[PDB]
Amino acid sequence: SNISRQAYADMFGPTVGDKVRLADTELWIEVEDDLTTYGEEVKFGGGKVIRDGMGQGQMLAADCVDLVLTNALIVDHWGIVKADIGVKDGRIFAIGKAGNPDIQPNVTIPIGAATEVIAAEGKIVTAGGIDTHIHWICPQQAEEALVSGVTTMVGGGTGPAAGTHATTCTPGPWYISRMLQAADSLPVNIGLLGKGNVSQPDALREQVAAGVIGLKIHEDWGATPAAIDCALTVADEMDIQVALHSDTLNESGFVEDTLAAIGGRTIHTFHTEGAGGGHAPDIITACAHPNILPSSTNPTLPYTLNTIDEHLDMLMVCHHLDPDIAEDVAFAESRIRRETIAAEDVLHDLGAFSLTSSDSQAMGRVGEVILRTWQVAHRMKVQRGALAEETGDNDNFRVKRYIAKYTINPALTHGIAHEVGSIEVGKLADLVVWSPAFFGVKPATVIKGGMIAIAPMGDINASIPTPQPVHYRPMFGALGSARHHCRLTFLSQAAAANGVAERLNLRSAIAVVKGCRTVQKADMVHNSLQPNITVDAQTYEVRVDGELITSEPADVLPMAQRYFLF
Amino acid sequence: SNISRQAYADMFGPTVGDKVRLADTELWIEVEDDLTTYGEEVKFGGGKVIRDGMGQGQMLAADCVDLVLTNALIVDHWGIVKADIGVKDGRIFAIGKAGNPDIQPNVTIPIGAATEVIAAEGKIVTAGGIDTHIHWICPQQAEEALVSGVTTMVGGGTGPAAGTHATTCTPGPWYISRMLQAADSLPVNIGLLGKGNVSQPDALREQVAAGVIGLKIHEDWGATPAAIDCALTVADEMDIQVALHSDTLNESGFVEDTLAAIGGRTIHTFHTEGAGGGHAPDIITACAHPNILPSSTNPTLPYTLNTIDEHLDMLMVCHHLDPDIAEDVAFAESRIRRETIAAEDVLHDLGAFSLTSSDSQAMGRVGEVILRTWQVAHRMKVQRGALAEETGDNDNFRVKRYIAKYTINPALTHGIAHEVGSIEVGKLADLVVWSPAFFGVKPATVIKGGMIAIAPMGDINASIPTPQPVHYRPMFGALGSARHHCRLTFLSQAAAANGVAERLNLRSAIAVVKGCRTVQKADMVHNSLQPNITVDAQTYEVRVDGELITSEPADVLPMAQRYFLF
Amino acid sequence: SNISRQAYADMFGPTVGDKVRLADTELWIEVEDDLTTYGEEVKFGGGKVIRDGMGQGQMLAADCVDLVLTNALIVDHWGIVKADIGVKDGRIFAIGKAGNPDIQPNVTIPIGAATEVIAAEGKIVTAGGIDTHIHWICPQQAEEALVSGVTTMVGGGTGPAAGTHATTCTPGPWYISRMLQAADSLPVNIGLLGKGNVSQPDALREQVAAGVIGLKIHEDWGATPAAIDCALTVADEMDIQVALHSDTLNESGFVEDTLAAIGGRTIHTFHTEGAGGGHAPDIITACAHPNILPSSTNPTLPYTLNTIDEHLDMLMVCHHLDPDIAEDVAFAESRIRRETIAAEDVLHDLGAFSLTSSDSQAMGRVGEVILRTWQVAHRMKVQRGALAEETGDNDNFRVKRYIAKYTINPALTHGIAHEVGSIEVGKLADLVVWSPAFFGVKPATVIKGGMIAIAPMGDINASIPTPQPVHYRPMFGALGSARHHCRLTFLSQAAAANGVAERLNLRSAIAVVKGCRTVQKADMVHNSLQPNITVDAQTYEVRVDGELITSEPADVLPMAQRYFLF
Amino acid sequence: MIPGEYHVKPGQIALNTGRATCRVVVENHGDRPIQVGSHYHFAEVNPALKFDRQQAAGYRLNIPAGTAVRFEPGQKREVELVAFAGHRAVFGFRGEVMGPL
Amino acid sequence: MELTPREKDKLLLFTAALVAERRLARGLKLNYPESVALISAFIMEGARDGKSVASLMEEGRHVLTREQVMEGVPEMIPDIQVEATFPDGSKLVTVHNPII
Amino acid sequence: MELTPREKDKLLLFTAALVAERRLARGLKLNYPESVALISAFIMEGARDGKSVASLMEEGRHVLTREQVMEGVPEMIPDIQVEATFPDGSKLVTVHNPII
Ligand code: NI
Ligand code: NI
Ligand code: NI
Ligand code: NI
Ligand code: NI
Ligand code: NI
Repeated sequence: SNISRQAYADMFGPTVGDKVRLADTELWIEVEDDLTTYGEEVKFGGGKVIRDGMGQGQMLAADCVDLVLTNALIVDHWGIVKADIGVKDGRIFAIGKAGNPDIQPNVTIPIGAATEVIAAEGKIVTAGGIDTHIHWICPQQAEEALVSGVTTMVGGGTGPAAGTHATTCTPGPWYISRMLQAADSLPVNIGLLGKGNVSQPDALREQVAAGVIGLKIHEDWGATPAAIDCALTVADEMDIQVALHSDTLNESGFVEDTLAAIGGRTIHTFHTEGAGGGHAPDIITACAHPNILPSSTNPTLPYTLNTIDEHLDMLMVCHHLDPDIAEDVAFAESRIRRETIAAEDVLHDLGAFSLTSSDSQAMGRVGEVILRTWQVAHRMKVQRGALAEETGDNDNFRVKRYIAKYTINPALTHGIAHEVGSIEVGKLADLVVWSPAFFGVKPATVIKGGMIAIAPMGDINASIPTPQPVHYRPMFGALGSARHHCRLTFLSQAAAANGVAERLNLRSAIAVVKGCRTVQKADMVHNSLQPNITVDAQTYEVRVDGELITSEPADVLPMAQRYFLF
Repeated sequence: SNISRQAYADMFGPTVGDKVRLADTELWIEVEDDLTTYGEEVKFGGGKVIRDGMGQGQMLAADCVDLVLTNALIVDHWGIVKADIGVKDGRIFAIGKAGNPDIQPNVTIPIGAATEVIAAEGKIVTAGGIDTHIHWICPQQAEEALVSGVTTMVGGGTGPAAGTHATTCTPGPWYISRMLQAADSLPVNIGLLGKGNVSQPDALREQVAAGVIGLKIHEDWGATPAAIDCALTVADEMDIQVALHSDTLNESGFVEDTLAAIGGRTIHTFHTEGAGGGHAPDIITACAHPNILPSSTNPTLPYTLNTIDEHLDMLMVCHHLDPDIAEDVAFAESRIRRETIAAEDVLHDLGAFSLTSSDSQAMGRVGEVILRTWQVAHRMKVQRGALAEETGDNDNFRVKRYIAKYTINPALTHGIAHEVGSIEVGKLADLVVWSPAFFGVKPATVIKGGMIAIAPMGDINASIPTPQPVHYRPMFGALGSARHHCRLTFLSQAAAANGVAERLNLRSAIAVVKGCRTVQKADMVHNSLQPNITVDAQTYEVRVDGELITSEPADVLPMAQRYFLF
Repeated sequence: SNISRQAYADMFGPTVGDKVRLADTELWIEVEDDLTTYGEEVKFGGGKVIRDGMGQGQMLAADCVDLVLTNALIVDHWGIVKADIGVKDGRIFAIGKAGNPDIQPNVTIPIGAATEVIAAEGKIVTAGGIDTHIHWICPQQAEEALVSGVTTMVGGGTGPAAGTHATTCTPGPWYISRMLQAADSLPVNIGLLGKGNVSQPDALREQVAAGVIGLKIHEDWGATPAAIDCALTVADEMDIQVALHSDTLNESGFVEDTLAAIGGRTIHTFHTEGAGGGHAPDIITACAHPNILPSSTNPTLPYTLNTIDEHLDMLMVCHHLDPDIAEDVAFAESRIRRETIAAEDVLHDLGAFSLTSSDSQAMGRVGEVILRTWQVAHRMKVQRGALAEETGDNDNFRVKRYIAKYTINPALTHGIAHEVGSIEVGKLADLVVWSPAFFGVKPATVIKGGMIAIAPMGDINASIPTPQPVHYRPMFGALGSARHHCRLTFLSQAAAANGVAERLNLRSAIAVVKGCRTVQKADMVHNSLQPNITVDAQTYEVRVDGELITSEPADVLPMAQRYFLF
Repeated sequence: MIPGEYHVKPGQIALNTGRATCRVVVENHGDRPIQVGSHYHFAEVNPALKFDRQQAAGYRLNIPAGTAVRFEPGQKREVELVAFAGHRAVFGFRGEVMGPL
Repeated sequence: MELTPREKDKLLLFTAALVAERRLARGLKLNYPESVALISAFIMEGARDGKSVASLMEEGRHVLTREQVMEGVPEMIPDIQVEATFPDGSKLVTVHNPII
Repeated sequence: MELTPREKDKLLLFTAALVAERRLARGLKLNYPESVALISAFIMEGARDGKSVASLMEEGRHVLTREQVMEGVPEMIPDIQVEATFPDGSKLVTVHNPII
């Protein structure tokens, strides 16, 4: 028998050819494929499919998944597909068709007595976000990021100290050890960055051996050619990443001098547009290089009518400039430039900038990495129309290009894509379930390592979980020993070999970073463009092959006043 | 010398023959006995009795109690008695007369240097409540239940997932292990229920061996005769309880068919009236059976003028029915019935229903088990007058009958009455101290395993603990390692033998369930009635020996608007 | 080249000869010395001094500090000095000049790659406060005290039980063990007091062996000569302190009888003025004795126009007196006396009272020890003018005399001055950073064992840490295993020798008390006066060598309505 | 309707029934007030209270448990005492007994 | 007051509704959380007044109209649910399609 | 604002008193927590104004009468206590038998 497509979509979520608007943006996704067998969909409830001898089989726990997300509309770098997702032992087991092989055809995700169900019909499911520019200013940032759909946080710091307010550096073995111990308490996967600014390689090797998965070179600790060279030499020996905030002041040289010091070695450039820091006015030219993995921080994303006014003043307050000193004013005006801020949005749309990040509480908003990524995608569709790679009457390729910026590309840059960053078999089950009306803004469920870690929750004493007030509350995946089982602390290979986890009595599951040195711009999923980019020293105009790269500032954005109380 | 009875009651609390109103209800308790020697009462304070060489003796810690609750008015299934309660090593040591044997007569509770004092004069002391229908939707339910006077929570779930929103099932070894680990973080004793719906007994034995103390059979996973038979066969082998939410749809048979599948074996029937689920319209007939331990969930307790309107709509929202589909409307009307909802209150008063529970955030209110139990007792006294068992001008027997519904009867049903459920020597010291004006609504102190776990607490910076705002705050009994020492995680005999506590590194004290299979209706304290009950298929009228069982809906209830801000 | 002193002070904080007002009081401190080399100050930031090869050297972690507080204005009992403070392995490493010995002169605090920076220019840095009269009524008192600048809490209790509401006693091995376990969860250093009131020494030795660092003798447990003698005999054997709340009722004798029972042995007298408890009306005479270490609790500090009215009623409510009973009224009037309350402020100014404390939630305010100490210093400067010890046009000696009351003197009294109580090399790095406008009221940063434990923190999602709302939030130094590394649990020598830390699985760093018996009034830093003091039995007038000791009540105080929302 | 109200059975309660009692005249010769609790060993009270200490040996005040008797300076009272029970062993107070009696 | 966690949670809802009430009074079109808070608090006050569940299920539909809320808000709110203490204890009120 | 935990705790009390103030304005008889919050917040505002502890111990008794509260509420409240920052620092105000 037949069912209308509208009735099917209402009951099981959209299928092949149906389109869905992302939140209140102008972005539309189209279902590319559906892994189900029509008539054999699994639904849970009274008189439904997932019941003994029906959609639930007789298999032992070793022979069925621990969790099934039914009828999910998956949005990931690799496709926009309708499927069931199976989770087993806290990892993604399969993407396909769930059910009971005793009575159903084509089952790839067996459901048994040992299986829990998450109903994902009518929901969008994505991988957990990965933020690689975290300043560990306060531990409250973890819940704030998790609520926004970010499940992994890479950064540095020791709390609200001057060093951390300015830089993502956890300095020295003692603080690295204390922060790894504190990380067990937070419901996000964590990796730490050490202080990379030194010209004695042994002071860097000690930090890597203590546990850091990368080193941050920051101009506030001296981003000189000798310090950059030393950190990169150590990174090449120890398989860790180097993150760079370059010499804004051009004190030791210009951008070409920093690029010469790098000498073609792999490096992650933070806030590559330069408002967040870097050689003025031309750090943006780093995105032309094959060895550079460029990220943007979020306050400049997208360009709006309030951007320049907020930034000029935000910078003036951070650095204690005062608008009366001509040279402090000349400095502020050299860092905040409408020309590079507007070009940055286009460079993301073209795939020349590969990652998005926060720069949390240090010229960046920890809960807005995802929201701002989508605001840029919306603004670029409005201004530029369809991408050259786009097939069909949809925005699927633009969506895949942008989701890669906060998922797989940060994971590849930091050598953790073997554990996190995408919905792929064998990876940790860090998943975010979204209602389409709230996509990118307010998730329905956040899953860490196979357990729900945070979710909106209504009145605890109510007869059902939906009555008001509904607000985000930590779940069992965020409690004590269950949290430890469901999160990862990332360590360097040297720290894992030296028995740091045992010495510090770290309780969480441990993962070890690998592949930080071999990753290049060409490896950035959908974001491998190496443009021939220039910045005019006098006008700050950004050009690619002589063509002006610019955009217009937004007056109003989606994913904003419709959703937030303040 | 003599003191007036009014002056005595003001100084030491009521004595034999004095009566106390329970909160703002029409229920009055009468002190049946007093274990003191008049003139030798122990009181703590400046110039009072509990002082060195006076009411406090010279004994070593091994020879005195760790804690004494002085002058308590005990309300338990066994009596309404005035006594001192001694606690030693986190367990009830004695109920009697506290003091110093060096100078006082008849001392059974020795007080020494090692003794802490809780002043219970003018207070009612009860055992901690036991809620056996918990859906582990969120961890915030633990503090909500503890504040209400519930110290043990039995249920199932994995967080806010579809499976748990509908059923009290923790499916499979992986989730059972994670939830046992998460339980260490909560200040309530916990036991878990597994998913009982399977026809392969080995898939059930694996869950019991992982740690579950019972199995839940729920219609949403298929409450068929074969699944019920399989779960009961395993329960009989492994000394665990089976909880049942029967086939509302009558898909596999009618209530008689489920009773045939049960085959006289012990089973706990959840929401036996049927609004919360079960064979429509006659699951209530299960209370006639000797092997059935019947419970009610709380939204239907007591019957009120807003009950039917809230429920018809509460069910319509849960199941996504829509009032326009005649068959969805026919389903809703088959489950929500004024006739069974009204009969349920009378069946509790007669002792035909033996337990009360919540069904937390799944058609039940986690913080209202106790409050609603007393609201039913009040409404039944108003409508029915004195019980046949009542002796004296008081409500003592009705009070003992109802308190047993949330204390000893759930403990006996789940095989944990050797540890919790009553104020009896050797049991865990889970005690609730109530001011009579707030009895059943807002406790004065909640004690877990001998430590105060939660209590109302005023301004932290105030000169005394009473200034506003006064609100419930967790105490030392709810902190880290002290909490672990003061709570129990219940395990099956198979899980304890297999070393599950050591494997999972569970930190809390462990208790093992026993006696789930031998418990019968005749064992339900004050609630052993097996009526000859029938339900008319056309009218839904409930009759006992041909006599109509009904009640009238309340317009206003006690324990409501006088106490709560919202 | 030269810089003006005003421009220098704006850039690096005040230097020698500059004065700073303490909050909104009339107290002014003068910088006595500066350990820097002018032109070589270390400042952190963009283009600043602490950068690779500049102020930051090439040394390995073993050869540089973990943390530097730059340009701090230190205020401690020993001086008011401008210096950099180095912290290494959670302890104070040096007070001096920070930098890089490769390029800078006179460096005593080497900065390397392993060094974190706290910018203290323009801030006052003090040791963490030590409160020795804590009633452990609720665990929320720890965060409240920490926010106020108190890093160590000594006291007793088991939660909101009658015994603890009245006395600082943790009775018996079972409760001592549970409270030591609960202490691991709190971000303050903790030491416990046992119940000292017994005439059998073995019941006291068992409590010391269980872990208590002192014994409290309280009149509510019988402060008789025999109990005091027994506790002091045990204290002399076991190197622990005895705290005393004497017999207000004069039941066993008058103040001379308690002093005879003490027999010249060391004892800490709580609330020595007597409003908080003690022989009426003359317990204040104990401050004449060389073996007595006298403290005040804070509600009587300083004497104000609302003091007597609040206290007469505060006492009437605690003891349930009722203003209609002439003897209860005669008792209240014997304890609350304008004559001793007014004399107490002068006795603090003269150094006859040596410590300040709270008496938390039992006639004392846990978050106001520091604030009230400074309010007394202000009121005494206003009324009395300069102290005889004062040199210069400043209040430096008065400031050193008062800061010693909540830092070093409580530490010496309780045998923990080898670990905490002052900014001195080898001591735990418990430091408080204050903005001068908020000195003594609202700290900028609270550091526990080298990690920031609590600090004001603005919007978590903001682009910087300063936007509103700004409120105190726990930091990494207060999280799980990092907190355990950064706090101390103090134990007696007997408990440490008996392996109590291992038996209870205590996770925090352990320190052992020593020197409780040898400390005398002469050892109280700047507060060693032994006046020839008398109290008239009829008028309550306090005289020193026949001279009336009195003060006038304040109408308005500093550190009050300008700062607090309520 | 008063929530949690008591309906006390009217009457009287006889305290310390069947126990030996005695009466002693006590005067406070001190210049500060003295208050004695119900269970204190009366023979070991503040020495400023003048009375027959031999008669008071092994007795406490015969008053409701937890209450006290106050003696202002120069105040004279005749008090009623009741003998200690149990093992009749006195430890503590002014350390005058420290054993049986 | 001996406030339980559930009572403190409702204070948050009351505060969010105060924000919405002031914005609606300035003539602003309300967004998603403002609209949910405003209607939910209205129901809680109706329960405190002793209105019936049935009466409030209808009254809740006349608090906000489509013209008083931002575009798409009515579609974002298919129903509003809140529990409150009625004279006969806690009850659940569900307001279906509250904004038209 | 650098709000301490004690200041944040008093914000909860202020909010509970706003709920009570609006209910009393609708002519409802107040219940136990509403009555405690209303009188306590009144005292805190009196302290902020610079009234004396003695003056507020008397003024606190004239905020609510027996006719403005539910049956049994006056007996449930034998006293109300609250601390506030007076011009001379934090002080405790106890209002005895506030509702008659
Ligand atoms: Ni940067
Ligand atoms: Ni940054
Ligand atoms: Ni059910
Ligand atoms: Ni249920
Ligand atoms: Ni005291
Ligand atoms: Ni005290």
